[PDB]
Amino acid sequence: TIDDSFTEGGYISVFYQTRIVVPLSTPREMDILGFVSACNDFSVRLLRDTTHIEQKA
Amino acid sequence: GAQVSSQKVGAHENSNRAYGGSTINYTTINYYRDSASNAASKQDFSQDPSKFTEPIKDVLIKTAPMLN
Amino acid sequence: GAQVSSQKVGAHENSNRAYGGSTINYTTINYYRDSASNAASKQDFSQDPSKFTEPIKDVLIKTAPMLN
Amino acid sequence: FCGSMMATGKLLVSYAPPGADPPKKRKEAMLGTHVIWDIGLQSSCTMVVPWISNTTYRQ
Amino acid sequence: ACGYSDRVLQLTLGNSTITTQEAANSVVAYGRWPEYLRDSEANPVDQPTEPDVAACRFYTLDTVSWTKESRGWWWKLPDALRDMGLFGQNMYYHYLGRSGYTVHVQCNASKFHQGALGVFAVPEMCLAGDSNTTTMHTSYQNANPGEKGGTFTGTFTPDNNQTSPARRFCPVDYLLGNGTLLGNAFVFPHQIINLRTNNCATLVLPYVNSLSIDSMVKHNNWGIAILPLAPLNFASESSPEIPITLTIAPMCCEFNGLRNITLPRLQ
Amino acid sequence: ACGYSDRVLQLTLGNSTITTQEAANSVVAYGRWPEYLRDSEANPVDQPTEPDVAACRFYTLDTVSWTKESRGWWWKLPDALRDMGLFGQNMYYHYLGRSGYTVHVQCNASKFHQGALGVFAVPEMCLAGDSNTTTMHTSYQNANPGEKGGTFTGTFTPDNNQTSPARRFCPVDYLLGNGTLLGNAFVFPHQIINLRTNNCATLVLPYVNSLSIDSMVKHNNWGIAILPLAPLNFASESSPEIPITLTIAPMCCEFNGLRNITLPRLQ
Amino acid sequence: AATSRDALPNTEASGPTHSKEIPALTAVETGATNPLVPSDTVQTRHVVQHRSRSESSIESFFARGACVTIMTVDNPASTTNKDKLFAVWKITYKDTVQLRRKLEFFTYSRFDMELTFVVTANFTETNNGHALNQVYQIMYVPPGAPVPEKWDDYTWQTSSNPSIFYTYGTAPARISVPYVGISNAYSHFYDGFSKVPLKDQSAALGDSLYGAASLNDFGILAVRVVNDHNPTKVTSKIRVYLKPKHIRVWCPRPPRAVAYYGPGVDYKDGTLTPLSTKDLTTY
Amino acid sequence: AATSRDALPNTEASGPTHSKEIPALTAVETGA
Amino acid sequence: QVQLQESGGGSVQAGGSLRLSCAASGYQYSLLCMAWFRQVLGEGREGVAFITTYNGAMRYADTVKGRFTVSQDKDKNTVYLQMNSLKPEDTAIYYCAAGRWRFGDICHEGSGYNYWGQGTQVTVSSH
Ligand SMILES: CCCCCCCCCCCCCCCC(=O)O
Repeated sequence: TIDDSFTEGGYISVFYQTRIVVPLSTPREMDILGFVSACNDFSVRLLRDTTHIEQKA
Repeated sequence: GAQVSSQKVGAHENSNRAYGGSTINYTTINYYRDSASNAASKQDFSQDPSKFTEPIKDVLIKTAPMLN
Repeated sequence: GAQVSSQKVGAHENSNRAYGGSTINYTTINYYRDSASNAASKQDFSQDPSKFTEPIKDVLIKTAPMLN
Repeated sequence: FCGSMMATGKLLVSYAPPGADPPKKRKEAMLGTHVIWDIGLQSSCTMVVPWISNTTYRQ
Repeated sequence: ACGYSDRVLQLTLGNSTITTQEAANSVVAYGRWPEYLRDSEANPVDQPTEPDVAACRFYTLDTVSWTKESRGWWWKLPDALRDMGLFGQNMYYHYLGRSGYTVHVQCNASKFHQGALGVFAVPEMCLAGDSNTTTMHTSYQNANPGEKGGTFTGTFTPDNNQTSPARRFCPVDYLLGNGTLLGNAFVFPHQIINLRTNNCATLVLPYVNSLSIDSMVKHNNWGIAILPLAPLNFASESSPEIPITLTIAPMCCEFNGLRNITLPRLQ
Repeated sequence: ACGYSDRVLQLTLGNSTITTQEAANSVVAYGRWPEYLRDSEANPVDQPTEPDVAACRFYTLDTVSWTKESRGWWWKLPDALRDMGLFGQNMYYHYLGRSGYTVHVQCNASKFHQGALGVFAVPEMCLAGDSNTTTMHTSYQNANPGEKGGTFTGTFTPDNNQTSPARRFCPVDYLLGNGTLLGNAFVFPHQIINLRTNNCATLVLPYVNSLSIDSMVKHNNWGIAILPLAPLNFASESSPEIPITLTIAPMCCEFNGLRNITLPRLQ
Repeated sequence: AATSRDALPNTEASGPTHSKEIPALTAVETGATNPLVPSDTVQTRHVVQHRSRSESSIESFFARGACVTIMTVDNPASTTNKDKLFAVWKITYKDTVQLRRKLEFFTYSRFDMELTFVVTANFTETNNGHALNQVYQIMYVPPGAPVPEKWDDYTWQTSSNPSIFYTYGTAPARISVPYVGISNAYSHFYDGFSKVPLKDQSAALGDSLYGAASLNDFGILAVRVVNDHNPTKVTSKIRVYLKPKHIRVWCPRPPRAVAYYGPGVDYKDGTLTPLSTKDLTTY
Repeated sequence: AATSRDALPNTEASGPTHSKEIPALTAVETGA
Repeated sequence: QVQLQESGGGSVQAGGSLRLSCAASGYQYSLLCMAWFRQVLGEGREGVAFITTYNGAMRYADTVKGRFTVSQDKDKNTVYLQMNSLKPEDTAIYYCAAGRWRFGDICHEGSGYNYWGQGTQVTVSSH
């Protein structure tokens, strides 16, 4: 679950297959939103503490 | 009044006329009178994430167009 | 939910109406829920070194000339 | 093979279907259909060249 | 019941999937779905390699630019897909090789554009030359443009350098490039991408040739030609442009007779 | 009855066949014949490519020269076979890939030569370095010598350039290269080519690793090391020399996860 | 069925012989170890054999716990300029000879480990100063959790780090850990690299260490003296005993013959000489 | 019945496809 | 926190040879990626050479490469920097940073370095 080469994951990428076309009098720049999640076969193991929080003192 | 259950075996020794094979069981006996004192069985159930993932009134059939 | 097995007896006391003779048994009861916690039974199997000693495709018959 | 009984070896006989540079180095012949002979008590080696062709008979 | 549209289609082969919402259904050329070489019509004797997934996957050729001056475009198979991963590789490592194809020509505009593109799948698409002095002279390099493909033209221009001739094609559009009237082209399996209706075309072509299996590097089986039936106009715009992309895919492909690697002089 | 000799053997995979008259039978390492990945132990989810014949065929690595000063030779797999036609190709086009091997080490002399070569198949053959200052430092290039392979040496010579270290192996022969006594090497599947008896060795190795399938480019499964047990002498000849050739062959090989081509900095 | 505690095959009685059967002869060339029994070459009487391999079965070969490390902790006075030293040891058997050589006989293995911690302490300064019984904490930080920074930061709040609190002067501490490999077997040897140096990239980012794999990365142990600063400095050491249990192995390799040098299989100069002098003609 | 210590659903073998069924498409808008 | 106790500058002239020592205080073992630097007087704060604790592999800066050699005292937790051929331009406040590590990845500049050294300055006087 950490930055490791041996057990690296891969790359996800998005490319315009065509291009985004818009008619006249339409915003020329629109945006997308991305969502991630697990499928039914996802599972984890060996609990550890998290790096996403810290109480200084 | 014991609680003989089974253990899901991971690494199997080279044995089976004791260990390895013949389903390994463990015994537990509650020692106190208060429920609050027993050790967690860990033998818990699971459910389907549908109450979270598919909260749509009209049952979702994946194969079809989601907005019909 | 015990595990009553036998012990291979070595030095036999002068007894047999308790020790010595009548096959000596021992009892074991797993105390934890995780397999990883049990004590090794030591009641392991054995195999034939053939997977190492005789790795020859065409079965070796000792009596005969090894290269025919 | 017709040399002495005492002489020995292994010769590679190869068949490359057409359509690439005709093999000139062992390496390339190697990649195609070939049989590695071995000289011995059996004096002859046979290589079959299977019928691998586009048409159903050749000119 | 569940609103299944003949506009919403999903093609999946190997590790790729092309969905689509504005489809005009799909054509299975000649009514024969591709398939592996049968034993009744088998020919070469050695075991055939069946690359499957390692080959049966959508590869995307390079995109083109559709404008008012676009006369047309053309691509040969398996040619175009000669640099496509394993299918590209398995192609050079064999003498024989039969393969089907699923061509999915994508190209979308907006309710405010107009025009029509006819995607044709001509079996054995022999194109015409450029010189009026020497017949069938066109060189191999020119004949196989690869993934970039070549283009049709509005007028026949003779090759006049007889010292060092261009030896290429000069296909005239209305003549479907090979001296035949375009208006008849509609006899080969095809679909029309009419901007108002759909945004893709889907033709599934089963291997068609005179042999059971043949050389790929040598003889091109299919020919995908795309010509603008109705020219492209947009808004009150002088320079409209929308891109067209072909994503082809080999199917049920099998090769026979492994050898050493063929390196064709492509230039 | 029909005089079938355990000396006359014929190996055939794909489009190749290696016969032989002076064989010492054959060893099926560990007693497991290679096989395709089972569903019980399957791991990666996508359909696996099974190149079969396009890969399951005897490739011949480059020949070496056996003399009195030969200390030994070593080759890694699938490494060595990284330039071998399709198996070479299918290797770069995937993340995962399990493969078996059939190693047929040929080498013949004549009734007038003498000596013994031990062909060993060490699973996970980690070799030692050359510098005595920096551990496990050896570079990728050096670690994967490819079809040419590397060689053992009679004495350990430390890498003394700490400015620009050689970062290669310096395997000492009697120590089987990895600091262990050669005389024990006989624990790994092996055969001895004793010039008086046979002229080839045949080991069939089934994929052995910690995983169900793994990266080829990264982790080398097997290791073929050939050392001269008994030195080579001939006639009353001061300079005798006979060549040794390894012809390896992938078996029941399968790869998963097609992607883009990997180009490793080999130099 | 043939268990470890079974009697070895009883040796048969065999008499004079003059046949065409050749037991005695072989051709190690095949690679097959000639399988003869005493009775094959010399005449034997009948013998009911009682010895059994029961004490040499894979299980029994590893059945002894073994030192793997020596972790140093201490609790110096609050007045001191030096900072309260807490030890952090990466979990790897390779830190000491003994267990490593025993483990090297095998290419791969699967074994649920059991760790034991013997903690001994002592004073340092020659002061008749006292110290109250100390309490130690051994916290298992699995790969990737925040490694402790100060002997007293949050990290020790062990929200999820399985820990142990050992009071000094009591029976050594012990915890069981199941097979935790990311594989199907732990790799005692890894031929290869983690990163493939790519043709379109910098050698630097393309470079890794030979034989260094995640397969054998298992996090670190953090040890600290829970009691706060005490006027008289007291150092202590924590020895960790590992005893592989429920073990199984794969593929035999020859045992390590020359002194180990570092985490790799590598060896140093001078040490490359194992056998001694002896004469070919002297028994 | 499905306890915590149950094996996750075995992934099925599936081949080529060219249908009107659209798995791939959604509209997170629904909230599903 | 890891402490990097550095030592020990000076302004010797051209062609010179001095050295810097930097401790692990700290827990030098597999973590720290002991690196060298020197702040080119306000220009200026480049990475010299960097060693890997676990193996002892060095890499240098295209500038220092060759003259400067990074040395390692494994057992007594010190990493040295034999500053050779000290030329006038070897005037800059020297550094010693040390980060953590990737299990098997070599200690490079793009990698580290979490912690900081004292910054003991070594100057090379001119002629
Ligand atoms: C609180 C202490 C918990 C201890 C858990 C230790 C982490 C697992 C260590 C496993 C060591 C196995 C050694 C084999 C490694 C290999 O050779 O691949």
